[PDB]
Amino acid sequence: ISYAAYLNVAAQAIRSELQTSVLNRSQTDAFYTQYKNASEPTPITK
Amino acid sequence: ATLKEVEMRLKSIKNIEKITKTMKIVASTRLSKAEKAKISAKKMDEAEQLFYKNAETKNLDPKELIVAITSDKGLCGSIHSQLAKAVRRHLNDQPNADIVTIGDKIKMQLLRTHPNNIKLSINGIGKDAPTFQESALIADKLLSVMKAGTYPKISIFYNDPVSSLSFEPSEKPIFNAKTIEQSPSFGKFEIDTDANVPRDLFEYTLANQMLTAMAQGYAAEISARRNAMDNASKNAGDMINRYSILYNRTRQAVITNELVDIITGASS
Amino acid sequence: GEWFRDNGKHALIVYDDLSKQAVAYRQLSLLLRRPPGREAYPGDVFYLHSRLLERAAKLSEKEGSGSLTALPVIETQGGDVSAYIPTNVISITDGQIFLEAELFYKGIRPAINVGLSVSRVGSAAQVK
Repeated sequence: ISYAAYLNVAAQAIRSELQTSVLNRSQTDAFYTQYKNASEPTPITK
Repeated sequence: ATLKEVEMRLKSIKNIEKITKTMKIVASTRLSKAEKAKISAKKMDEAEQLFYKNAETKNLDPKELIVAITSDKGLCGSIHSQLAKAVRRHLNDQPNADIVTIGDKIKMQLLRTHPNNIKLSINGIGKDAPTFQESALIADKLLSVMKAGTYPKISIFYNDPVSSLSFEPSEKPIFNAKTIEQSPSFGKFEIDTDANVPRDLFEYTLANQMLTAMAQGYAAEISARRNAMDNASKNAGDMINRYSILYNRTRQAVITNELVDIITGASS
Repeated sequence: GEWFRDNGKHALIVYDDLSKQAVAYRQLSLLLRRPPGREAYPGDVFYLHSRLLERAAKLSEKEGSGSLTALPVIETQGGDVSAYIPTNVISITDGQIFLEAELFYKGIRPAINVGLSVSRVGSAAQVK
């Protein structure tokens, strides 16, 4: 858990009809993938 | 030469002419969000860096974390070209470093020049305008799986839109918990020595400075994609019309040659 | 090559170049004043290569299992298989090895195009 996470949660709460852009920042598609000497472990989502 | 090959070749270029022009509009109509999120980020950037200025924070006196900021989408120009060189060229001085790459089209040049340096890569991000949640999560992994807090120096590489027709590879520093409280003019600000403020300040400036870098990074890109595809639709013009003439030069020659055999075989 | 086929032996005949044979036959017909067909070629230009290639075959066991393998060679202009003569011979042979000039200079030799080349006989006459 990170401090940026302690803030992310709150930013999701303020999604509470006329919420235009606003919906583009509500979610995102992210896939991180480690790497080795290049080789790379299994790609998971955020 | 073929009756048809010059027609279906004219088709795979006639529709390529509109497609590059249809994405030029997408990039040109999306420049509005680009020129806004750019100013919003920068304004928060000033608000965020003013503390780092009045506190006179600077890197301590061989690890360093490098973050590459670009997209996975091509058709944008030399934005993935010049930025990757700026990184490589900065990497030459200090080979001792780990590189986290955001976007795959930046992972390209780095896999070639310095394949082992890449210890982490983010996939499928550069398509929309960046968001805090996106960056805050990238920093959360950067902090966890990479342990950025154990690094003496952080460097974010991004693209800065100097002009609306040209971009500019740039670099910004991120200072860790230890570098913040050990700042010369850090006592200048009253801070309770218990609520781990310096620690929370780094984990928070890690996400923001990324978004600020992304905002300008994906803004300089959209501004470069419009340019990249305005030259494309124009270049598709010297094709749709060039081969257009060649189609007719073939159509007239088809009707004549098709008619000669008839007249020749009618004389008997 | 038929003598070998007729006598339990195996002959392999290569026609090169066939495109030039038709060229010649067009000369005969046009000077004899026989009406021209497509591309000036005589009307029975398909029959010209049909009766020729069919002669190449594998006889039965009662006849001596003698065979005759034909490897016709045709020349195309501008890589246009859609031409008249090329199409004729194509519909005759039980196969086709199409050599492209682009693949030739690019390194692949022989410049066989896997996509356009096929052998209707297939594994039937291949090493197990």
